[PDB]
Amino acid sequence: HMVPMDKTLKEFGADVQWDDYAQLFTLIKDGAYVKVKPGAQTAIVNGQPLALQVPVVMKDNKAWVSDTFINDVFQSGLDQTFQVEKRPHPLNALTADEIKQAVEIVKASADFKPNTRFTEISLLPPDKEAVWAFALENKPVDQPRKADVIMLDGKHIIEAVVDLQNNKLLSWQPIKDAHGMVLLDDFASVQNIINNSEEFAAAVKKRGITDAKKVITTPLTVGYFDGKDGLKQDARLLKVISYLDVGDGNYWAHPIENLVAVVDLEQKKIVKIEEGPVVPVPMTARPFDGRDRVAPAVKPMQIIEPEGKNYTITGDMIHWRNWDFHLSMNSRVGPMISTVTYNDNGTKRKVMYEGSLGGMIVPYGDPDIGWYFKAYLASGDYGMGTLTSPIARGKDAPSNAVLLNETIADYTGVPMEIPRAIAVFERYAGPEYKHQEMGQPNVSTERRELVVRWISTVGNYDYIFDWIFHENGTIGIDAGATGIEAVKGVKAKTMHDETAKDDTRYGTLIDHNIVGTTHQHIYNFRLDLDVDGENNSLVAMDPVVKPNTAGGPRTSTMQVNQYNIGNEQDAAQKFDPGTIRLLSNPNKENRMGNPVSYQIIPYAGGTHPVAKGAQFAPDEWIYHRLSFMDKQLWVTRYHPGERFPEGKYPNRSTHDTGLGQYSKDNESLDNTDAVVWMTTGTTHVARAEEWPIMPTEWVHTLLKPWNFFDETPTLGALKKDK
Amino acid sequence: HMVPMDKTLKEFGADVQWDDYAQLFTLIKDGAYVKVKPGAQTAIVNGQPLALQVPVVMKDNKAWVSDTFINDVFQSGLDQTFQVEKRPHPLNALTADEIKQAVEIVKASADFKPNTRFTEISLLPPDKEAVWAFALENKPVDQPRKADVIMLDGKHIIEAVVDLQNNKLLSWQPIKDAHGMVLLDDFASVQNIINNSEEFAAAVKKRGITDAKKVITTPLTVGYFDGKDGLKQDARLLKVISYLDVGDGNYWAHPIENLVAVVDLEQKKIVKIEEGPVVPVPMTARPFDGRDRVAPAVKPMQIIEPEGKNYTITGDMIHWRNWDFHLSMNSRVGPMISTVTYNDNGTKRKVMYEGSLGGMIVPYGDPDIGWYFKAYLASGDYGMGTLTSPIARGKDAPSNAVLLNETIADYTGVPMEIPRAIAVFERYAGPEYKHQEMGQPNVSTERRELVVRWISTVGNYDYIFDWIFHENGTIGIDAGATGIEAVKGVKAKTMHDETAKDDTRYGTLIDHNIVGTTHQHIYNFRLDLDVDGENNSLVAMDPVVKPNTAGGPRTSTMQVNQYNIGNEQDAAQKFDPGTIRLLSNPNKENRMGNPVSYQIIPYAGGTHPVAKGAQFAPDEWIYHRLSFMDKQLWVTRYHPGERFPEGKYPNRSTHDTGLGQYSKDNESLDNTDAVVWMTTGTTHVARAEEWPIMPTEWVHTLLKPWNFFDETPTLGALK
Ligand SMILES: [Ca+2]
Ligand SMILES: [Ca+2]
Ligand SMILES: [Ca+2]
Ligand SMILES: [Ca+2]
Ligand SMILES: [Cu+2]
Ligand SMILES: [Cu+2]
Repeated sequence: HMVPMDKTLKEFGADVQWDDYAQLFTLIKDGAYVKVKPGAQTAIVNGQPLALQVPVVMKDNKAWVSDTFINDVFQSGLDQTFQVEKRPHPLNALTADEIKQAVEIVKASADFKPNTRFTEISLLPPDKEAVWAFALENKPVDQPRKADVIMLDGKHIIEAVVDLQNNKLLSWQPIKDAHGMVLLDDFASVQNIINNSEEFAAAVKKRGITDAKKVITTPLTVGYFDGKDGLKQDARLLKVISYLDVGDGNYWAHPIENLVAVVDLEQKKIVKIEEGPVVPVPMTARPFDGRDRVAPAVKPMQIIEPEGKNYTITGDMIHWRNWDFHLSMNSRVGPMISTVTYNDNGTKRKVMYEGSLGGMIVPYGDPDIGWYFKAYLASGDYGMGTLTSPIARGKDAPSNAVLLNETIADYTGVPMEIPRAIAVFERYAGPEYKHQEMGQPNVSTERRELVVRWISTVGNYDYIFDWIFHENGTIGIDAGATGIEAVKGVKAKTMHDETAKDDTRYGTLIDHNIVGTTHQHIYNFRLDLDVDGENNSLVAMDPVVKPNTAGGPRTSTMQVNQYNIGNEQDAAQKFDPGTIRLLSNPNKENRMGNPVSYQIIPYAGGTHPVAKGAQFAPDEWIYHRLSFMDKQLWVTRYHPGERFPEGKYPNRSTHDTGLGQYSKDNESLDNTDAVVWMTTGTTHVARAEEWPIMPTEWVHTLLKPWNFFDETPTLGALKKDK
Repeated sequence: HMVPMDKTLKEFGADVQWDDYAQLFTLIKDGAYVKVKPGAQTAIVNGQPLALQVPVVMKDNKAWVSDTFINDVFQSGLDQTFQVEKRPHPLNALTADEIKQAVEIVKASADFKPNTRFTEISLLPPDKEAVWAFALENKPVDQPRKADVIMLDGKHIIEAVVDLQNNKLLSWQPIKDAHGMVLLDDFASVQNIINNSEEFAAAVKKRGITDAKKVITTPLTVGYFDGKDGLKQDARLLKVISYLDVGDGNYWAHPIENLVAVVDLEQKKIVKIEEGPVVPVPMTARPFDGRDRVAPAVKPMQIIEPEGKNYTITGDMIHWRNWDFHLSMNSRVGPMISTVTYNDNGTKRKVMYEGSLGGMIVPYGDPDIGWYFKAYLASGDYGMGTLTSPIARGKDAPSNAVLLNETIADYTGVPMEIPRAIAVFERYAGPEYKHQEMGQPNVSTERRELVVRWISTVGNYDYIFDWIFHENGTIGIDAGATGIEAVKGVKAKTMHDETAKDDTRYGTLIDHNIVGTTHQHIYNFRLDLDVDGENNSLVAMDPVVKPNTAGGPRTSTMQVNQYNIGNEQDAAQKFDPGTIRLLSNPNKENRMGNPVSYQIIPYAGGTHPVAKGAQFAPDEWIYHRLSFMDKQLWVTRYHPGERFPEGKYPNRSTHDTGLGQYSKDNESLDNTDAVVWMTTGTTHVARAEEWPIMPTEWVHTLLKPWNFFDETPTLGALK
C-alpha cells in the first residue's frame, strides 16, 4: 500500500516542485536534489540513477509514493553529503547516552539531593595538545572521556566531574556564593507566583487591567548593586516585568509600566513589589505574524546544487576546499568551531583550536524602576544553546542550506534534540578577484564562502551568528539581531504631546504610547587562534603620516609603526579600525621572511550605530562587573577554564570574574599560546521602522591571513615544477 | 530551415542545459527562463506556454531549431523583464543618434578645429522640478533635448552646448587654464613617444633591459606641486612609469624602478627624464590569468527565477517591489541612479533625485621619484564610464542577473555600445526579520535585495560598485576593489636582506624584489537625497552618557544630544560611526510626530583598514587640491553644476574647485534642497595574499529610513 506524496514529503521537510510541462517532480532536502517522473522505474539523486521498485503514481492529479520512498531515496547513499565517522573525534559533544550516564552517576552519589537541576552537562575539554595530535597526526586521545556536571540544588551551585569511560564520580564541589543561571521552570514558576499573588492582582487592577489572568510575565536577572536595590545577596531572585495579552500574539506591545515584582525562587513568593506612576497599557493590536496583512506576490527564486554539495560532513567534522573543522554544540554558548586547519598544498596548518561566542549582553540605559537593573546576559544567564531557534528552512537560511540537528542535555538532565539547530551553506559572494586588462581577455573567478549559521532567541530578541569561511583563508564572524523591541509604556501618543520630551529622554517614541528604550547589543567572541602553531605574539602595525626625509616635493609619507604588545593588560584595548592588529607566529615565516600571521578585526562594520565603549559611567555596577563591554580587543594566555567574558557565574556577580579576572595578573603574551577575544557592540537608538518587528541588523568581524600564505590563496594548483 | 541549437543559442549568449532523464532543455538568458522538449509542439517561457511553429528536432544527437527560434521564443513577449517605453524619461542618456547629431552640430561651427577630440558628450538635463513632475505626475518636460559637448582642441578645453531638437549650437566657451582628462589616444602616443626616444632607450639599456621593445608604458597625470616638480603649468603633460614585458601577461609585476619620463603631448616628445638608483627588474613570471594553474573541480550551483524577474525595465526605468528609479550611464562617473521613489502603500514618496559616484582617488605614500606624484583620480582624469569592464556572466555577477548594454560617446564622438555594462540582480540576504516566541509558531520572512552592479578598470586596478535597494527602504552603496597592485622594484628578496628595512619603509615586501606601496582608496558618492520633498535639514543625534537625575540606583543614563547642523562649513565633517546623522524633512512627520528622515552612514564597514582622513600632512598639494579626502560627510546646497568632489577639471588643478569650492561660501542648509556627499576610504597596507592578483576587498555605506515610515515597512499592506 502507498501514501500521498505531497503531504508526506512536506512533513518530512522536503521542498516539492511539480513541473506540469516536463511531467517532473523536483524534490529537495539538505544535500539531496532529486528528480522523479511519475511512472518512471528510476529517479535521479544528485545526478545519479536510482532504481525504484514502486514508481511515483499519479492518480486523479494526486501523486502517491511507496511507504519506503522517503527512505529509499533520501537515505540511498547517492547523497554523499554526510559520511560516517570511523574514529570518533575527541571533541564530539556528549551523546544522549553519555548525558544519561553522567546524570545516573551523580544521581548515585551520596550527597546528591533529589530536586537538583542541571544548569550544564557538557564534555570536559580533553587536553588541547592531544586533541590537535589527534586532528593532525591522527594520534588517539588516551584520556578517559569526562563530563562537567554543573548542578543547582535549590539555589546552590555544585560542580561535579564524572569519568564516562570508567563510570565513576571524580569530584563533587560546592561553589560558594555562586548564583545559578535562569532555568526553564523558573519562567513557569514566576508566572504562577504572580498569578497567585493577591497583592499583585490588586496592583494590576489599579493599573487599569481588568482580567489579571491575561498578564504575561517575563523573568529578568536583578544584577548587583551592593544593596542599593534593597536585595539580599544570598536569595535566588528574579525581577518580573509584565505585559497584557490582548490576543494579537504580541504581548511585548502591551507593557504594564512601572510595576516590578521581585520573586524569591526558593520561597516561591513575591518578596517585594516596586510601583511607580500608573501609565495606561498601550492596547492597540500590533501583530507581527501577518494575520492582518495581505500576502504579496513574489516569483520563485531558488539556489540549487543539483549534483550535491562541495562540502562533506563526517560525524561532526566538516571538510570544504582547503578548510577542515569540527562543529559541536554547547548549551550555554551554542556552536563551537574546533581544530580549524587550512590545507596548504598538502600540509594542514593550524588556524584556530577553538572558536565560539564567548558571551554577550544587552544592557539598557533607562533609570526608571522597570529598567534600571535591566541587562540581558543572554548566554550566561539564559542558555543560548538550549534556547536555539530551529532554522526556518529557505527563510532563516538560503534554500541550498543543509540543516543540522544537535543534542544537548535539558535542565532535568534529559537529552534533547534541537531540530535544524545549525545551517551550513555555501554561497556565491561576488568575484573572488578580477582583472580586465585593457585590450586583453578578462580574468575573473567567483568567490565562494561556506557559512555556519545558528540562531538563538532569549525573550523578545533573536540573535543570528554566522561563522564565514572564505576560500581564500579569511574567516568572518557576523552577528545579526532581530525580534521584538523591549518597550516602555508612555502617555505621549505623538511628539506634540505634553509628556513627549520626558517620555523620550531615554528612547524614541516608535508608536503611540510606546518608546523603544535605548540599549546596546554587546557581543564577545572567544577565539583561541593558533597561527600555524601554538606559540604566537601580538603585533601592532599603526599606519601613520611621517615627515618626508627622502627629498623631492612631498612633505609627508605613509609609514607604519610596528611594535609587539607584550602582556595581557596592554592587549586589552579599544580597536581603531585605521590600525592593524596581528596574531603572529614568530617561529615561522612566509616565503618573503615575514612572520605568518592573522589580522584581527573586531570591527568590520555594522548597520546600527557602533558602540565605542560601554554606555555606562565608570562608577556603575554593571560597568565594574563586566569589563569586557568597554574594550574591543583582549588577548589572554590560554587556560582551559577561562571561557567567558562575563565570568562563569555572572548572575548577581559582585565583581569581574571574566576577562577582567583573566587578564588581571597581566601575564606575558610573548611567543606563547594566546586566546583572542573580540567585543563588538552597537548602540541602538530606535525608530518606527523597527516596530512591531525589527528588520535584521548586522555587525561584522574578520580574521584575515596576513603573510600567512606566499601568494593569492585562490589562484589554483600550480601546473609546473615541484 | 534548421540550425544547430547549441551553436545558435551560445552565439546568442544563452546558457543551454540538457537533462537526459526528463529529456528537457533548460535555456536561460537574462530574464528568459525557457523549457523545451525535443519534438514538443509547445515550450514554456517564464512559466507560460508557447506554441512552436517548428518543434525542436534531435538530429544525430544534436538538437536543431528553426532559424526563427530565438526570435519566436526569446522575443515572444512572454519574457516581461523588458517593456517598451512609449514616453522617454527626460534623464534618458543621449542615444547613438543624438551623439552623432551633437557632434555634427559642433563640427558645423566655424570655430571647430581639425583633430578636436571629445572628453565628454552628455545630456544637459532639464531642470530638476520638471524631471520630478514627469516621474510623479507624468508631466512632459517642455524643454528640448540638450547636450553638453566638452572638446579638447589639442590641449585646449572648450565647452559647447547644443539644442538637439532644434539642431543648433547654443554656446561655445573656451575654458581658460583647464587641462583635459586623459584620452585613449594619449596612451598610444606615450608608448610611441617612448619607443622613438633614443635617450629613453639608452636609460633603459643602462637598467639591465636588453630589449627596449619589451618596455610597457603607463601614463599618469602629474598633479601640481607649485613648480617644485619642475613642470610647466601651461603644458599638456603625462608622466610615464615603465614595466618590462616578460611574456607572463603581467607587466605590472616587472617594474623598471626609478625611471620616469615626462611627455609633452602637444610637442609629442619626452621633455624630461628622471633617473634614480638602478634596481634590477623583478623578472620572475607571475601570471594572474591561470595559464600556469588548474582550478579544483566545483559542483554546479545555479540561482534560478523560473517565472522571470520581480523587476521590470522600461527603457531605463526600473520598477521593483516598492522602489522605482531610473538608471543611466555617464562616460565620466558611470551609473546615475535617479528619480528614486518609495511606493508607500500606493503613494510614491521621494527619496533621491540623483545619486552616483562623485569621484574617487587612489593616492600613494612613497616620496621617491616614480611615486611622489602618484595619484589616480579614476573617474575625473581617465573616465570610468568609458572604461567600464563588461560583466563576466555568472562570475562578476550571480547567474540570475540581467546584464544591460549601455551607450556613450567615444573620444572621437562616435557612439560606443558597452556590452554587459551593468548587472541587475535580486539576491536572498538572510531573514528580513524573525521572532521565534517561546512555545509559539515561528515568524520569519526572507530578505531580498536588488543590486545594480558596475565595474570599471583603470590601469591596474578594478573598481566595483553596488547600489543596493533593500525592500525595507534602506539603500546600500558598496565599493569593491580588486586587480593588480602597483609595485615598487626593490633589491630585497626577503625581510632578512640588507636593504629590507629601507625597501619596506613605505610598503610591505609582498614578493621577492617587490613591495606593494602603501596607498589609500578614497571613494566619494554624490547623493542628491530629497527626503520626502526638496526642502530638508541636517540633524545630528549624538548618543551620550549623562548623569541620572531621575532617582534610583543608577548613576548614569543613555541619552541623545540632538541639534541641527545649519550651514555647509559645519556639515563638512568627520563621521563618528557611534553617532547618527539625519537628512530630515522638517515639513513632514510620521504618525508619531517625528520628522521623516534618512540616516546617513558614510562608514558602515570594510575589509581593509579604514582611512580616518587623508594620510597626507595638511601642507601636501594633493591635500589642498582635494579637500574631499579628509572629511567623510559633506552637505551642500543643490546646484546643477556642482557634481564632482574633485572639481570639474582636476588635471593639474591648482586649488580645490570641487567640494572645497562648493562649500566655501558656507551657505545655509536649513529647510532647503540639500545634496549629501559621502567620502569613504581605506588605507591599504599590502600582503603576500594580494599578489599577483588581489582578492576583492569591500567597503560599505548605507542610507536608512528613520521615522520616514510609521512601522516595519516589510510587513505588507493591511488586509
Ligand atoms: Ca592560541
Ligand atoms: Ca591570564
Ligand atoms: Ca536634495
Ligand atoms: Ca554651496
Ligand atoms: Cu536593539
Ligand atoms: Cu589598494
